Amino acid sequence: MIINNLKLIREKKKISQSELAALLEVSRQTINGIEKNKYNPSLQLALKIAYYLNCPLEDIFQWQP
Amino acid sequence: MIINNLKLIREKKKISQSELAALLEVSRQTINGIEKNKYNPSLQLALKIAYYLNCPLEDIFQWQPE
Repeated sequence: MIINNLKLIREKKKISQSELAALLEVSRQTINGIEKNKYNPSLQLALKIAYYLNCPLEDIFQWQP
Repeated sequence: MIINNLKLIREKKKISQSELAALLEVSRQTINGIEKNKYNPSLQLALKIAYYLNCPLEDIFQWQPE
């Protein structure tokens, strides 16, 4: 695998990691860990990220065989 | 809460559960459990499903905003 564009997209929108974390009701450390590709979110958290960034999920998380 | 449309999309495309399981390298039980709402797939499995069903992931898995 998964290519991960979360930091680029979040930054393009001038949304800080703290606001996004607050919207999602997760720790800022968890958003940072996802952005740094340390671990994957659940599907529901991924969908909530896409919802709050106003983009298709696949713009953020890309799987390729 | 996620609502999914996997059964209807799969069936419209004339794909059986075993067929989809084979493509995705998961069990039929897994596919069936998603369709029966026993649980949500992982992010990776959801991305694979979207990749091969050739439609945006949110056509298949819809978070109900809350």
